[PDB]
Amino acid sequence: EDPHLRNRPGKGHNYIDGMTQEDATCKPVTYAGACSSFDVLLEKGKFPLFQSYAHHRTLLEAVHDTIIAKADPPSCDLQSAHGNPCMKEKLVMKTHCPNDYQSAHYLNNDGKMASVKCPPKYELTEDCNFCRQMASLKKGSYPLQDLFCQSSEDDGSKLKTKMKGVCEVGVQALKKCDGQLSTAHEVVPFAVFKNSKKVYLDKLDLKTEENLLPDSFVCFEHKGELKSFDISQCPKIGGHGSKKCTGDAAFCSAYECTAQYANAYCSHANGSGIVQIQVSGVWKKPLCVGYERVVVKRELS
Amino acid sequence: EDPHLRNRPGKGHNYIDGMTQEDATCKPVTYAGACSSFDVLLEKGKFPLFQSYAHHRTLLEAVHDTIIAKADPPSCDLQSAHGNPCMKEKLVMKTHCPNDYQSAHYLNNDGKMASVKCPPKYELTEDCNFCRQMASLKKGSYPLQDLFCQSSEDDGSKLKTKMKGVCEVGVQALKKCDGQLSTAHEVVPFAVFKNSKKVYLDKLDLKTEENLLPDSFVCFEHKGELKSFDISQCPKIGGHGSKKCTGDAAFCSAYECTAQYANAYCSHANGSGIVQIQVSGVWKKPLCVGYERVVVKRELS
Amino acid sequence: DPGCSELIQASSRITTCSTEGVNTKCRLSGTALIRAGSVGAEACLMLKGVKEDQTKFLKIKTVSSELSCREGQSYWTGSFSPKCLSSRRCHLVGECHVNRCLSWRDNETSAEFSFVGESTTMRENKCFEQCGGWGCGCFNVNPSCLFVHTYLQSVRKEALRVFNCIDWVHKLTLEITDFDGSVSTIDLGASSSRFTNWGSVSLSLDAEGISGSNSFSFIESPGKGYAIVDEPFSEIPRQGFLGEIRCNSESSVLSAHESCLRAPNLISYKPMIDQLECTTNLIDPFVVFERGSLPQTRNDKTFAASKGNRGVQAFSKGSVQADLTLMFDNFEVDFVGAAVSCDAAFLNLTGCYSCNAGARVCLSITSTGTGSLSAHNKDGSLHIVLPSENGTKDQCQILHFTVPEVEEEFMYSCDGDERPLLVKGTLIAID
Repeated sequence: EDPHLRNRPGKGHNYIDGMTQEDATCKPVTYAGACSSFDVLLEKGKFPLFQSYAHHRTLLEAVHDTIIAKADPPSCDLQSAHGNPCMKEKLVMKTHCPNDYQSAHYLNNDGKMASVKCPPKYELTEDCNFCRQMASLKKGSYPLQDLFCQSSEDDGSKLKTKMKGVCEVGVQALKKCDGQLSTAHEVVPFAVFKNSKKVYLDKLDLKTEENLLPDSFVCFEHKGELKSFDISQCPKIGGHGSKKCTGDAAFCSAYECTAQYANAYCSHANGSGIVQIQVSGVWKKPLCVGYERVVVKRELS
Repeated sequence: EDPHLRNRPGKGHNYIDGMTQEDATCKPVTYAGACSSFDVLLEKGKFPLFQSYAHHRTLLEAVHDTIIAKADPPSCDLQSAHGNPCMKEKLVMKTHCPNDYQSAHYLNNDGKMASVKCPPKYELTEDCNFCRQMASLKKGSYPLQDLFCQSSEDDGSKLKTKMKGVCEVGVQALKKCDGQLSTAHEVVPFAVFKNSKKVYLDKLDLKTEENLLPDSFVCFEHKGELKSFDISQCPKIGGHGSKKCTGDAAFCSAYECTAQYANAYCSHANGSGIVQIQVSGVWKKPLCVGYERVVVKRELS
Repeated sequence: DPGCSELIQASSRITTCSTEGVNTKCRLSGTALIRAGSVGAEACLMLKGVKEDQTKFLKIKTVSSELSCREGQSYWTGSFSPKCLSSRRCHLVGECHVNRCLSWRDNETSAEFSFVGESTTMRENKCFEQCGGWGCGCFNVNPSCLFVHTYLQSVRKEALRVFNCIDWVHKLTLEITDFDGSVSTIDLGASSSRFTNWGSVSLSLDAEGISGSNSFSFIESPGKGYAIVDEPFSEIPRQGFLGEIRCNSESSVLSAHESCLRAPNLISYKPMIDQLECTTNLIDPFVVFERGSLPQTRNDKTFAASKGNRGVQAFSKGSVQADLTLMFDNFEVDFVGAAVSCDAAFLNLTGCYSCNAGARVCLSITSTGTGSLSAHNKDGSLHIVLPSENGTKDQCQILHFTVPEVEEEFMYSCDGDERPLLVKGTLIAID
């Protein structure tokens, strides 16, 4: 079912600094909104991870939540001069950027929001590396990775990519291989915690923990229809809060219903729970976990 | 709806006190008129018990016929947070009803007649528990309970709810549960007596006595106004009676059929007759037996 | 208790050494076979690079010998309580007929009992007949109909999973310790293989097993001990036997879901005009759970539960003879130089020789920093791996010898510099 394919908890901002052209509409991102930087993630047949975690936040919202740093510059220019830092990681990837797009955002090695752009009128190629002159022109960006973030506070700066067989993946130089080097493009996951680097993984094992959480509720705004409304404003049992909101029975059993004083109809849903990760044998809360499409360099015996 | 089932014996009044804005089409209840306090009772797939038993009375009709007393207050003014008596009796009930409503009546704990009230211009939510602000509203009162009323004076005040391992169900406060209870929404029938309480029954046995008794048939004034007409005043086979009456083979098998000389019309359809029920191991004649979906708290751990 | 029994060396054909940042590291990518120890013994693996002071131990601690069971067919069962409802209707009234109630379908809900709604519960729809006339509440001379709607629900707040075992797998509960210090607890049975952070491990030889388990069924209880039944597995539910109502999950039994099975013509009925008494003779497995509660002495073994993981096992008083297969998939092994130095002293020595118990060594490690003491003899056949920290602590492991007069000199080194050390102590003959 998933009746909350476009609901975004918290803020909801999805725009890269420096390349802002559709922010006048996607702030916030509602059901009737139009943003090319987020509709690509909802496409059926591209990123199944976000399809499964449809009720979960992403990376840009984590950048706008003041819980992770951003890259400088956040919008790299492809037509400036020699010395572009957003090339050693983009050229090693293997993606397929469709037409009618001139921007692409991803996650760098430092765990910051690093993106590229192209001034009009120049669109990307079939892989999004170079650029050429070409129907329409979307005023957003194209997602290159398939990752997701949340409100994690676990530290992970004392970790490092511990992979076997692979000699050098992405832009991190693990160990030096002197034997036969195999060049192939595979899918290698990564894990970025609070103030850490891009720590790659081998076997990602997620875990869902949903046991009465405040983020597992959606308040439908009263409209005569359907309209999004912020759920992070309902008080507790006899407590205090910002605005007023009520629901049926499951939503009113944990919060306070003000009858006619409320202008929102809450319900009961899931998907925005606490997501765990398997690393170092201890379950932790990841902050920037997903998958990569870079080249894999393995050492053969 | 079915216009043939709109005949209501007795006075046939369906209106709540305080908000008498809907009484032009529901006082009395005839074949014509547009009132939401009775058209919702004839919907297919909603209240089948009223369709099976349509020759008896309802709740308000029993109140206006000196059968069920009125509560205090009769109309719960839903204009404040808690405080009013019509609060905990409604939060524990789970009834589905469409929008565009205003008033609603149900059965309380003391077996009286309790209801709510929404001053203009307010409406109800998708469940009827709370209210909100906002097409045209229905001035009628949506019945929350699916029970039938009958004329009887059977004694029974020392009988309460006696289920099997149930903590708190509906508006009854049985025994406490120190452990973890099983909170679920189930449909458990109820039964009210003369000056008693809401008695729930798990193992119900319905009795239908339809024979030569005067209360086993139904009749109304009609040619060969629409009120009730007793059958004992009809003529006998080969004798003389006060008022004539006609009918089909069931009515003509015991009495006579005068057709042009009949001042009423009797029939034998599914919906009338003396009905009993099992309680305390014996047979007693109830006054209002229906089906409701409340919160059933069963034992677990 | 620590103590590496078997000692092997890494071959040069599967070891790749290099140097990154003035640090001689090795890469293991092969297969090393070693014999598994008994109860308490271990199987350490030391890494050797281009020098002699660089040594990375790979301790694998063996807990005890276990005999796990391979679960095949399984089903949930438990006690229930029938709750039937009756509603008699007159003849030619709605659906009251003399020929319809007799041939009524069980998978069809009439309009009389359709007042509740949707409910996923093992329910049935019967069809009984009664008498007519005004003596019981009827108008027509033809007989009336008595529709019965009975649904089954759980009366007890617990369920039991009855399963069986097709073969007893000798599971070896191991405890593999990584090179950096990460301790992992895994298990290997017969020829099963697990996955770790450094590769994979499996077995090679397993000469221990109990035959004859298809004629025995086990019962799982939510943390209240298991049970054993002396009868073959029940695959066809019928009346008069333990196992007539089954399902597929615990929630399907505790909440009574319609995804289970039951014996037909089991719920008895007592039609009495308008009365109904739903009484069933359900076989309660609690009596069998009480009369056959584990432990139960059978033949010459001991059947009980299991620790850590939920499952059934079997205790055996035999020898432990098995091997170990260590697989490597290009794992990086580094060595920074251990830590600081430290002084060692001998305490006592007791135990046995040429037996599965071993000899317990007593050592007193006195250092100032957190590290690990790595000792060795003269011929390279014995090693001592004990933790070290700031202070005077008493440590030791399990050693094996073939002579009651142990007179072997050891060479312990806290960070690279070796020191002479002589141990002694008598032993007793045991196997």
